[PDB]
Amino acid sequence: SALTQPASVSGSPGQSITISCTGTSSDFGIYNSVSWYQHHPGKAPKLMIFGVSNRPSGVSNRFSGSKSGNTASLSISGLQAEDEADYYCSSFTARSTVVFGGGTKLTVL
Amino acid sequence: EVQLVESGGGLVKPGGSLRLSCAASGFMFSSYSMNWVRQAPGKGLEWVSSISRSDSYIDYADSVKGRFTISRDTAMNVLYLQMDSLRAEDTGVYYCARTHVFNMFREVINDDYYGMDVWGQGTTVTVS
Amino acid sequence: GSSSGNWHCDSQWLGDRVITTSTRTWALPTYNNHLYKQISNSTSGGSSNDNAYFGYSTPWGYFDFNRFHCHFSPRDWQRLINNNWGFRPKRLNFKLFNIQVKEVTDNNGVKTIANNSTVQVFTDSDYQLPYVLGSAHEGCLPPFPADVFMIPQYGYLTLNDGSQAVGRSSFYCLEFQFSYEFENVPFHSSYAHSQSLDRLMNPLIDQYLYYLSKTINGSGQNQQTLKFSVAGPSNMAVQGRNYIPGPSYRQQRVSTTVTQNNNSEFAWPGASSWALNGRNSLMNPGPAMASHKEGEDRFFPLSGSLIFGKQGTGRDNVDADKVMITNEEEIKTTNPVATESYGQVATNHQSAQAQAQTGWVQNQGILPGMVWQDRDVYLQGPIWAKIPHTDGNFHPSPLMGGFGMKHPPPQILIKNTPVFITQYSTGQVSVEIEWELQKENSKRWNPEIQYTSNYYKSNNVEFAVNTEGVYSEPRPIGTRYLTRNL
Amino acid sequence: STRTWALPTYNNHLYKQISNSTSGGSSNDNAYFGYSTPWGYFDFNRFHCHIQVKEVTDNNGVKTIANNLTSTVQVFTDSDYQLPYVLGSAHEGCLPPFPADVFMIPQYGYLTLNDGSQAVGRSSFYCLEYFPSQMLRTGNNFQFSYEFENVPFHSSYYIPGPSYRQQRVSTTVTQNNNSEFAWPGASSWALNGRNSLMNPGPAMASHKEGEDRFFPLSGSLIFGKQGTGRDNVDADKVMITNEEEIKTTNPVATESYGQVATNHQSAQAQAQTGWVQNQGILPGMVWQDRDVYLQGPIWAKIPHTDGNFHPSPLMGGFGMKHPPPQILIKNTPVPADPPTAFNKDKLNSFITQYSTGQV
Amino acid sequence: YAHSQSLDRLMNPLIDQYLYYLSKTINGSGQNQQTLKFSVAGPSNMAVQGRNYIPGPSYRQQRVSTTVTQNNNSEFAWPGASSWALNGRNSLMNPGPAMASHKEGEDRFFPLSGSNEEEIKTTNPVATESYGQVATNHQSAQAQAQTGWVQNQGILPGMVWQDRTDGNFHPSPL
Repeated sequence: SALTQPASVSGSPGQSITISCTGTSSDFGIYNSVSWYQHHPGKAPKLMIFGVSNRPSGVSNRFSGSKSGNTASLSISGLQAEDEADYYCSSFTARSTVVFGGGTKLTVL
Repeated sequence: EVQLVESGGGLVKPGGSLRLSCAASGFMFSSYSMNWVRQAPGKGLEWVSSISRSDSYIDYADSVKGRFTISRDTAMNVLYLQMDSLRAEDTGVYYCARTHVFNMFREVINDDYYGMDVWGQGTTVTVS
Repeated sequence: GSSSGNWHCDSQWLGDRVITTSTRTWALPTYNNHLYKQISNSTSGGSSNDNAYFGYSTPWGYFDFNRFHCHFSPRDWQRLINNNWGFRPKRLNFKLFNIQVKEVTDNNGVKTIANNSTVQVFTDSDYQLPYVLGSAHEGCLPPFPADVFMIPQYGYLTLNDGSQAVGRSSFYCLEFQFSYEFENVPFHSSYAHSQSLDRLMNPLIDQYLYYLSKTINGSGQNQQTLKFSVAGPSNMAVQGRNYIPGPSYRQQRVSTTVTQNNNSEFAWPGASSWALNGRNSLMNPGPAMASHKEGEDRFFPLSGSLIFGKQGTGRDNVDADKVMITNEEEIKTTNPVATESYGQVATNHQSAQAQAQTGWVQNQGILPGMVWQDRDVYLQGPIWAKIPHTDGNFHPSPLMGGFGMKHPPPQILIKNTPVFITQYSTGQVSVEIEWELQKENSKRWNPEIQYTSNYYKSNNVEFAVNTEGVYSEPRPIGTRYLTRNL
Repeated sequence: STRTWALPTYNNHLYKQISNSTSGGSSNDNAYFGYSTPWGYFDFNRFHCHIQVKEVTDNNGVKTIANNLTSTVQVFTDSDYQLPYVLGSAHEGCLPPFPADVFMIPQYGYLTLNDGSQAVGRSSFYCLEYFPSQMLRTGNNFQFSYEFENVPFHSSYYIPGPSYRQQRVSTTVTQNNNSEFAWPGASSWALNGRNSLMNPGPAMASHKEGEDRFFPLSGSLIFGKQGTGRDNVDADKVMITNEEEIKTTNPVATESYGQVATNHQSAQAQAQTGWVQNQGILPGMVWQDRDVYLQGPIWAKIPHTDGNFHPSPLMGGFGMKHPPPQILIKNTPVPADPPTAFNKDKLNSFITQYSTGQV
Repeated sequence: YAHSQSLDRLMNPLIDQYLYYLSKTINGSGQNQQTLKFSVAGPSNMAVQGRNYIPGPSYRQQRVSTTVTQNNNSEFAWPGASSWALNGRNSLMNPGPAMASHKEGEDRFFPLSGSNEEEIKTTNPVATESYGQVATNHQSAQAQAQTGWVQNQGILPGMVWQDRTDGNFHPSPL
């Protein structure tokens, strides 16, 4: 809740995909935190993006992100069958809680 | 190789109480924040509670506040979530994550939040 | 009854040079009860022809300081790798003193230790003995000065046929301070190139060279054409480059998340090897090559990386978290990845009836214009190894790291003079090495990466003793932090 | 040699980050991260190659050029080789071949480490302003000398040298296959997961004796004719050099190095052989390096590493560990009128200005 | 002279190395048994020990047995031989890089064009044998780990070997 993110997105292999979640008031992306997670069903969720667009050591270059105004978006390029998972965005909040979006299941065709 | 393994998930009637433990291995367990998140059946991830590096600051999601108690023994690295007065909404899969900070030596008091770094596969807690 | 030496351990930092003294206490048993004994695989059962060996075991022990951490405390190492672009030994001073010879008697059923003799010690500076200091064996001086250590046995392998010997095998019967001068060797590089080999171009300006952009106009029949374009910032893969990455011999890719690995025993069958005289020998560590592509850091080459054990690690079939797997991430810029192919080559001649076919290059030798970085050295890893004496060699620097030398520090052999009588000895050993440094003159604006001990809260202090008095080194430490242009 | 040069003002006196994301992102092989500087550089690196200040004002609708006497021009050499060295990539912007030509001085920018368009922590940012430089007004001059380190004579005149096979393209289009094999077919060396074309590659003969219509796909220096377009020019618009001079001691770039037996013959098996597509150095190989041309680059810098083999560059010329230094130059910014009240922000309004002179 | 040691046996037989290798990739027969287990490279298993130097380059030859019945009944004298082609003219590879003629124990096999050299077998690969193996593909749950043969290998850093214009490498003639 508190972060509106589309129910599901889909794309053919090779095509770029933009998943985008929006938020309300000020606390959306307070400090630098808008963070994107990759959750495969039944396995540990992974932190795809930490910060507005910085991405950690483990993550592949294909994943990227940006935040324009009130909207942050995860951009997946060079799509593959291994990129099929659930994708969540999160932002630290002013009371020192984290808030996850509903999440988008990306089904590659 | 950093691993966090959740344990203690099970089946407990509503109103009962369950204790969940997270066994940390491979890293210094007392240098990191640690916190629990929850995925209800057929829903996205949700956050439960947190505990700081020196245990000074304990936080709670609005919904579970007062019904849960998070604490870490620290003699042997482990994490504990005491679930009391369970409801039907507390069904889910509980994960144990650690907020990741590259440098533990702060240079400034307000540090931009970087998000969770290591996660467990999670255990299933079921109420009937 | 009067001391023969003092206790010197400390490190002087004088300008561009470092003088690191280290002193330890040693204990020398009596090996082989004063005998020389043939050994071979057949005594051990000799099941495999790859492991078949022949050689002798001698009573002598040898002092081996060949690992870095013997000479550097973790602070001196941090101080070394952060502030310097290179180092290399200059002089070697060695002293042996405070000899103590004990005799053990069994009176009734209890043992008594009382004073007694002489101690035989000499160095081989003519290199007439087999040189065992280069194999990264154990028995070296303890990393931590308060540890008392045991001296390793000395034995040497010679030419074999299976277990049996041959007429060309040799038998060597090996029957206090000195100084040494290291021969001139290149400064070990301890920096990470900021730039990759392929990006050395100027991003703002085109090349004047042309490449072939289009071989056909469009879909259809008889559409052949030749079109050319200018190689420039828009397409950088096609530019002409003066230099190309170093050689590669591919390694199998193992993943540290075990469920991604194939469910079969491919540990020995899968692995890269070099056959010699009919004995398949694993390729370890192999040429210097990066460990993984960016983001693939979970993968590691099967045989292609130095693996060090954590303090207390068992000897056989230890898990993955009991071992510390180093990785050559720093040298990825100029070297191919160990788990990936070196490129592609054309396998045939195209024509009207045949498509242009290419194929992978699994191994690639030296070609003119290649550049590469050598393998890193660690706090734990070796310092030197003796270059084999041969008619030829290429880039003799050893594959496990360190400084390859044609005249390394000599072997130092020691044993207790026979009298038999149960006997052993102990004493003090001080070894001094002078190092030379190369300062970083870089004008880089933004801050370097440095090796830092994370401010942490934990039960124990890294690189220090625990409650039972066991010194421990938490992680392998690389030498490459500062940067330099390619 | 002497030329007359013109120096503009780059980036409005700014250092600017440049990644492919500004250029659209391209694909992984083409990804680059780097910075672009206001400084320009002199490049005489090509064979055939061998102070005044103006301001611009728009008054009414017309522009008027007028001498600015008090302006200064900053120029230094990097003789410590502490900057990235781009003079070895054979870029345009050299002194012109014909002495009556006046040329524009190129912009200096440098690429650093990058994953995709993003920068890792090992990335460097060099501020050229942090180098001491000599500031020249219209009457001052600048000069220095250089001494080439000892390098082998370029040659104009056991087993054959190494080979890395190249694909064979024919200038008669009917002979060539009716498919797009320009990128898939080409030989390449991959580094850190970025496939990069092999160009020109090792020095190898261009074609077998007697066939002059076949050229290796990425194995030769192809020069454009005077006034050749930038994209998708035809075949006769480019000058393709051929290496056939070295066919004596070097393998053919379109041919295999030879054969190697692939199995053990016996009464149960016929002797088999196979083709050697690429061959590294062996003991006893002798080879010629690539020729230099009137248009070709004179030198290139040996990347500083722990190892190299036969460092002489693959595009020809003299590989050197200390090549001639880079000479960087810029117009010292003279701001427009500042406000009458202090504003901590840096001044973003500068007088339009450029400078010219001789080399 | 001729070496009294071999390139792979330079180790001390009596001591363990502090380096580890990957001994066991599965617990046992079954399904989903993947695991990683490491061992100490030591006197027991010498083949897997880490080594600072590796044998010289090799360009393979055909193996002709001096007992004529062993040889295949066909004309492999010219087609079989390994050669280097220059300017479109195939030239036989003779004598070739310095390499041992045969493994220890086989005196009836000689490399076709490679002529015995057995003295240099310590640091030099055998002329009629592959230089080694190399992994062809990645492994995953779907694909097995594969290894291809190496028929020729040029110079690499760290190679040592015994012997028998613009540039040359180790000019000592063949």
